[PDB]
Amino acid sequence: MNPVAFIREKREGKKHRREDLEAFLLGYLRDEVPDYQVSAWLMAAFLRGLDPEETLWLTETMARSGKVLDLSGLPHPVDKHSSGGVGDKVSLVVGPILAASGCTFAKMSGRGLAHTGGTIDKLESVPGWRGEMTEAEFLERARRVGLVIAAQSPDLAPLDGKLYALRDVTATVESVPLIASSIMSKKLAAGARSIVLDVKVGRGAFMKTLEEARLLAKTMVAIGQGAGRRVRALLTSMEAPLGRAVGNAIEVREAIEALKGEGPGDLLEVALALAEEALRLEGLDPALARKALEGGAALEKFRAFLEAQGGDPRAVEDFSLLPLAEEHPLRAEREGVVREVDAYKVGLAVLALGGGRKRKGEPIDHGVGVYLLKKPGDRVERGEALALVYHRRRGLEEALGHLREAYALGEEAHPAPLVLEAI
Amino acid sequence: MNPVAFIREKREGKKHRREDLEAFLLGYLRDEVPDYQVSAWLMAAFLRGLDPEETLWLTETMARSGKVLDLSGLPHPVDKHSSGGVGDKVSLVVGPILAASGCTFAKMSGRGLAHTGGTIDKLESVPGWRGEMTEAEFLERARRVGLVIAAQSPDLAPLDGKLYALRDVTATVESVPLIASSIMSKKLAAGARSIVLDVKVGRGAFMKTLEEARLLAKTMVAIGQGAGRRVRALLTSMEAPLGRAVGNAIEVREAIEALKGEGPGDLLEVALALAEEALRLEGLDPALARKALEGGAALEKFRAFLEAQGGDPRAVEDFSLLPLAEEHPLRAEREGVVREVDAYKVGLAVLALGGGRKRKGEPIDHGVGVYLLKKPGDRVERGEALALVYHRRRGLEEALGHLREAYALGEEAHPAPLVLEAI
Ligand SMILES: [Cl-]
Ligand SMILES: [Cl-]
Repeated sequence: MNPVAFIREKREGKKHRREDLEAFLLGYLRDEVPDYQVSAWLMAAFLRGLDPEETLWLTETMARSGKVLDLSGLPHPVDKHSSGGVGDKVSLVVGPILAASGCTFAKMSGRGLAHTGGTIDKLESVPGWRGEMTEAEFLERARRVGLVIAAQSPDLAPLDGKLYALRDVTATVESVPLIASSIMSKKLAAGARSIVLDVKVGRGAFMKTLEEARLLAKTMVAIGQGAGRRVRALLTSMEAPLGRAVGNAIEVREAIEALKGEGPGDLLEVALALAEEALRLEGLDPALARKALEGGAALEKFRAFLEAQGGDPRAVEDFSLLPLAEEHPLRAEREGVVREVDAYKVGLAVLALGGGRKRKGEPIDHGVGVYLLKKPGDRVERGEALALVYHRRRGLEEALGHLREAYALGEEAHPAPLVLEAI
Repeated sequence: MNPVAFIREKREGKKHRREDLEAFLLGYLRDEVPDYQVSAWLMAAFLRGLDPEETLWLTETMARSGKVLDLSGLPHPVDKHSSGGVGDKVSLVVGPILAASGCTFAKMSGRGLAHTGGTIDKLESVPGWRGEMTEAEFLERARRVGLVIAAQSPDLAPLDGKLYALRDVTATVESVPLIASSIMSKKLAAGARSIVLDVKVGRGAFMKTLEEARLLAKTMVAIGQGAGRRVRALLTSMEAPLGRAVGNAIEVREAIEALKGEGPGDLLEVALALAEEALRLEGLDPALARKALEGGAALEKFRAFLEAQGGDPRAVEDFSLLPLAEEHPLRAEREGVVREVDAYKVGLAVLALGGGRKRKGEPIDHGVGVYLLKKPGDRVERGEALALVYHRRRGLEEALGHLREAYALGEEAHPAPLVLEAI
């Protein structure tokens, strides 16, 4: 089928033939089809929609466009992915918990950009740690350690990376079928059997309304099922970042404290909820999660994982190896109760401090960040420290501006449930 | 606003602010906005729509993107535009009639492609006649002769040409607002005060194609009203080509005969209908049209116009200057009454003979063509000549095939009026 004919077919709201859909998209992959014809098709797909079958075919075509992992020889291979949000540290706790529960948590993580963080960036805060490894080393550590986090995530479903870049500059990102297929294409390529998705719910950017989140969750589950995978989505709120640390080295510190049984309650609650869903998908006793965490087995897995990838295992016991910058107190200029801490704005603050990157490929300062002392529900008096800002005397004024804007105080606080529902 | 936000705005079905629409498009004309962003917007506009003001602003933006002809000092500047159909010779008669009725008929015409013909191609059959001329020559001839037909140049409404080329490869052509704004942008740039539209229905089921033609006419009239121009549309039928000649030299011969008062009745009726509408729009007496024709003033005007643009005016009296190729009669292999002569198939016949071009820019043969002896309503006896074919021993077999298919005979016929309605 001719490209113009393919675009027209969708423009008229017709359903594509999988044969034509694959030909069109792969033509784009090989640069045989111009970006302007693909963007026209994306807009038509966005507006006229893609049905469950079309959505599945799109997912599979993208999943097979690059590197594909086969974890069939490994025990209970699971994965976790976040939909929305600004890239939190929950995986640094969920991974260890699942690996210590008899599962194989071998995945590829990405890097942050602007206001969003990335697990790979956080882990590079650990001296010696490396996300680069060969296919053989990845499978070897998956088998021996049970927990592996590799970089080069983009090598998975390159067609998705290409299509996403186009969607991002043509206003065709926010479409449920396109979001669902994008996320699932990378999960199908990564090879895990059971996948748990954390979908952030709320009113604002990087958040989906309840209606949208439920539709997205239902769609990703259907795609997974259609491909023989087991999928479960957990919808959670985001009235503030999970935990108190936002940044890189500071977040690794917090994840370690959590694994030691000294972490923030909200982070622990969500991490266990996600781990428990993964276990249920694999037919494992969900009770194993809390057991692995409170017993220290999870911390043990995290330590072995760091060591296996070059990281200095000493960092687990001595935070001197995960240094932070200069500390500056952010003081409240009002009386009241914290009702919200805009995660987006906290991310903008971290970015201003140099803890984020403005351009892909640029390095970042792993020692800067924010530590939230007051979270929703907390009462704060004027002059009291809301947060601690770790800076390198760079963009501190802008950072403080964003952090102040992030905080929303009032007379009363009715913090919403952290975990809304599972789908 | 940024390009992505502009696209998103239309994607959401919102109405653009004039300044933003101008900025986005002018940015595209200057290659500051990528084609893939413009095609994404084109698809959004196609599916979500453009309201009357947006359609007007789009038209105005494209109209002033290049040169804008000033005819304000010339008496009653008018023009006729043909939408749909296969590019007939009505202008060869309407122009001379109006120029001889006190109006100025100064316009830009185009060339044919495939099964369609073009006025510039037809007139070039007159030895010496050319449509290329400077703006100064255009205005001088418009003032002195009153009738001037120039070859279209990228100088006028260049944004339209750029947008059309993109729409043609992104399945975004078939949208009334986009088609109407395209046609009207060129008319606004050309400067006529009153514009008569000859609208023929597209290909397909009559109820749908008529619906579209009616919407297109209404839309172009609305743009005209909003732009301060007088517009009137006449929707014409096409049960057969207008007149008997189809080609180039052969069509000029017929136009001349029509101007001498010996042409086919149908051609004359439609030409006078269009000329009369233009006269009415200009507040002039419609009766002047028939007077210019029957008195011979239109013929003298056509002759002066041919001479003014380099042609040998003697062509009007000596057709040896408009030579035809080898004649071959197409005889009926059946009897009955002609019900239709598919103009598209007749066009394919002329194309096969070399009277049309397969690709933009290729030369054509001015001497080949078809002369229809039987029209809708005419009785045909077996062996009787349906039409005469002028060929240069190339594509004759194929041409005769298209022509036989073009002819639809039956037991009876009831030809519809030549002009279906006015808008
Ligand atoms: Cl978007
Ligand atoms: Cl189209």
